[PDB]
Amino acid sequence: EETRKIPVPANRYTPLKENWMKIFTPIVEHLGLQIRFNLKSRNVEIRTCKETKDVSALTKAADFVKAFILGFQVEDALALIRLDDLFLESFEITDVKPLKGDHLSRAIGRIAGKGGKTKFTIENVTRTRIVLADVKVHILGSFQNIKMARTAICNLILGNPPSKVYGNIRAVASR
Amino acid sequence: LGPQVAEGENVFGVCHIFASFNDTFVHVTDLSGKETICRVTGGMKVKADRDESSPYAAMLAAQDVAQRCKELGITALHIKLRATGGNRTKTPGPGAQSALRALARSGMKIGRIEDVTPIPSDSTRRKGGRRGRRL
Amino acid sequence: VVDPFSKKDWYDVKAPAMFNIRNIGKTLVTRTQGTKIASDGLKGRVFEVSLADLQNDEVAFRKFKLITEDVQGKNCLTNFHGMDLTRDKMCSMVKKWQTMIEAHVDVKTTDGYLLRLFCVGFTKKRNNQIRKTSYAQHQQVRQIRKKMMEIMTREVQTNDLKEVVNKLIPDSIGKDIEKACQSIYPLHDVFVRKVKMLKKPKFELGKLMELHG
Amino acid sequence: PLAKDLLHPSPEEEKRKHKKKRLVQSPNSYFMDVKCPGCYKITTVFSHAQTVVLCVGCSTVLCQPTGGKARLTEGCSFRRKQ
Amino acid sequence: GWITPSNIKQIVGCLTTDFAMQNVLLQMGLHVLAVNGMLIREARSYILRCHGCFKTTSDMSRVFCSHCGNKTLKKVSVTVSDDGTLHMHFSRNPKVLNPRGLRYSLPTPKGGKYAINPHLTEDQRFPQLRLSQKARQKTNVFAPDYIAGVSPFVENDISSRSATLQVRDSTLGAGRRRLNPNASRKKFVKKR
RNA sequence: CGCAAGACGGACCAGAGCGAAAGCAUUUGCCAAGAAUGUUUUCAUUAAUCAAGAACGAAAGUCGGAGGUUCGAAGACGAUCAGAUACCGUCGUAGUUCCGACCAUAAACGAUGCCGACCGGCGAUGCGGCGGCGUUAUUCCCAUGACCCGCCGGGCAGCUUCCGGGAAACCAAAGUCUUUGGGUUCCGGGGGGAGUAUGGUUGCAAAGCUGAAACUUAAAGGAAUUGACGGAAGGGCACCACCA
Ligand SMILES: [Zn+2]
Repeated sequence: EETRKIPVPANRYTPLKENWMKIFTPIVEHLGLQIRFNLKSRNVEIRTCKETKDVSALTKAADFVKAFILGFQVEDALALIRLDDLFLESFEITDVKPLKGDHLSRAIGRIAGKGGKTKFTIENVTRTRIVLADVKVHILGSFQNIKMARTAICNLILGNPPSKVYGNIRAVASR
Repeated sequence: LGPQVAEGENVFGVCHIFASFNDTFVHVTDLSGKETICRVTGGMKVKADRDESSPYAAMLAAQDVAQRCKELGITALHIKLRATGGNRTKTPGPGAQSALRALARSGMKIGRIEDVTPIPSDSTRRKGGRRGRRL
Repeated sequence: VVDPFSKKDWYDVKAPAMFNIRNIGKTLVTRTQGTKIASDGLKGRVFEVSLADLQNDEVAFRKFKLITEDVQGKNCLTNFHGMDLTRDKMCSMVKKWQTMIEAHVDVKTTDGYLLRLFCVGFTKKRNNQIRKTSYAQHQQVRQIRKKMMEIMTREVQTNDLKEVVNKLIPDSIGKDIEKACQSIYPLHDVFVRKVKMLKKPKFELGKLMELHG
Repeated sequence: PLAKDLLHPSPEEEKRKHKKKRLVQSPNSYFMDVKCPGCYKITTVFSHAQTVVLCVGCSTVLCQPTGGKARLTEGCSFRRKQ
Repeated sequence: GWITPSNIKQIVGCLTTDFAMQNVLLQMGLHVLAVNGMLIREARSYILRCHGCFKTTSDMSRVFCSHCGNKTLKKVSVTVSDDGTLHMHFSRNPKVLNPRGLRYSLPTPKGGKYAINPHLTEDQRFPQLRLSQKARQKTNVFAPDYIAGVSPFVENDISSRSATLQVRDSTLGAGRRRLNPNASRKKFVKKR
């Protein structure tokens, strides 16, 4: 019996306690795995058992409980169990261009948009699903859907307005 | 030829999954690391430099080394997963995350997943300019 | 042309006596090709072994490092070399509304092993605390850094490695500093985060034999 | 609001305010009367004392200078001078 | 304590799963059963006592009081035996017994189609603000009738005026409600 | 696995703090400063603002030395397009580093002089002090820290509001202004010509400071409101659309 463990931050603790039927049920039933949250180490930790069928039932269960820690929605994280190749690429928002002060905080305003309208748009047109931490940008989708999710994200946070970004997605989304 | 070990007892190795933006490496070593057992580069499989950092090229490298791992008696692996780090990006890409899931199903007993990325405390000048670079 | 693994051999790594488990893996060694000795090519490797792969009742966010010093007929008689923490544990600990406190001391052992110890301890939110922040003023931090420099000065100095390593394994040192710094500012996760290895004595075979058995 | 007799404030408020900002300035410190237990000698020390008041025949510290009020030593009481 | 995938089904009388039903039974001394075929002896649940008017309700859903109407309901764990030995762990801990984040000035009372008053009472007439049903629904990604058509996620609502007025879920953003008003918010945030 | 050389001090890092402003984040020691708080210590108008004059002044730049890891203006190469010497990549000088002199500009910003008074609230936070039921430092003996409740003072910030203003955006100062006077410094006069020319002056240079006119022109500009059109994107409808 082999196992995986994975940590939690303190702002992501209360989402687990809100979602401990919905993260709970598909790991234990659809994969035959055992799941705990070690409060003395505050880690989520799953292991195999005799009812574990697939060899990679554990590996794609770890990424499901990783993406929920990374702030993704529960339902939108569930497809890591199901679909063969979904992925994630994580960012440092200053890995593209050295913003700081309020020039850092205006990168978040551009890459979110008013009411999340820019985040809601790039997810629709690039077949992905993204989550903004403070310095961190996490995207979730297929690989070519990821590779043209970074560029709409990178080009918001080096100066260009969203409209030049909205135009330049769909010229690549044609292929 | 190799580890004359009983079957309930694993013979561990160490697998180095180096991610880049142009390819991904999969690199199976000793527990010390000084000898490697087999290094199959991700751009050895696909003959298209466009596809050299593919998740698909990652699957094809990791299947061809767990073949070589199982050939030589290594039944288990500790994985030192790795980005490029330093000045450039710190988090290992999906092309590293692909090959992990690849040799998980290929019959290797996967133990500890280790994040050995070269992180600076405090580094030198970023390769991009003041203006920025596409990433 | 040459299939090289027919020209290999297979040695066993065997931990020193502070640990429950001893035989903890294999290690490939090319045979003596006339000139270069197979024991010579083994003689300096390091092993990033965790804690629960050595002592079974223990939580493995810690690591150890171990040198294959002697080759005695298919065994790597293995020394202690260093200690550090798991980077996942390290990244887990550094929260925001608290204070990181560090110190570092260069201590000798009694038997000639020059060590460099590190220390990491964080401030601790009280169990009735309402203020989001738990910061210590800079003079309080210089107090706590001094006792951190004090406690792990004496304990490597008083002892030798076989007693020092045994203090590391439950982190006997870090649990002392936790009680010893309650009066200044209560601490949260005080560890020896890392231990380096600066110099060694002249090598003694029988010291290592007694270090195994 | 808008109806406060400033001729007659409440004294707790007047005690609550900063010492310069009252209707008339009355400071906060006083004179304590240090009775050292070891000796018999009554010694009068200012409440917000600075540097150390020693005992004359005993060579004993009666107070140590902190920031605001001075801290006494062990057992040395005081009696506030009315 | 693992899960060990058998135990979800291991998580004259009656069969009630409501604790408000189960509380009244065992105080008469009435042993009943459940989907667990054995009888009941232990009743572990949570109730809400008003910290203001000292009024316990068995409801766990409401957040405002039923007698005094404040947000001074606090979580109270109970333990009920078959005889009805009510012994209740009142959490004596001043992190809950706290007046800290409790005083802050409120904006002017606003009346209109799109006013948002900051949810004082349990029933003041909010205007009808609702999500669009093409935004309110999530993915039922379990269901295998799934392949044909759109992107592997739900389409985000960028068109309707439910999205332009930034109408959010009442359950979404609840952690920001727990944050006290007078704090150090980052200088570019604006919530609802 | 070692050895070396130089820069860097992430996370902790906060609408936190400090500094006259530029600016300031590894430990330790030394050297002197500093605010605020505390005072029943002292002097008794010693002050506020300030032409002349003086110190500091981001980055870049100029001379000497030293050092040259990273990055890198210029330059040399190699590459997709009707067009490109541009959006690209490989190298890479000066520079970025230290020391000694120059140089004095920035969207040096709160695009908001300084001192003083008055004018609504509300909590949070930083520092100092004051008071207090409690819990932990193994309780306890007082200490003293660590939290917790309240108060005062000076801070960085909020949030609020038909205070009053304002062209409005908005501002608790941008308020106390035709019901116009507390004290005081710099400074603007439709838009260009033009911060140009000439003169003076500082500097090795680059440039900096001061600074026109002839001539030209009926607008230039600021807030706020509605549309139009999209080489902008989605929802609803339609056999003059589609599916079958
Ligand atoms: Zn009530």
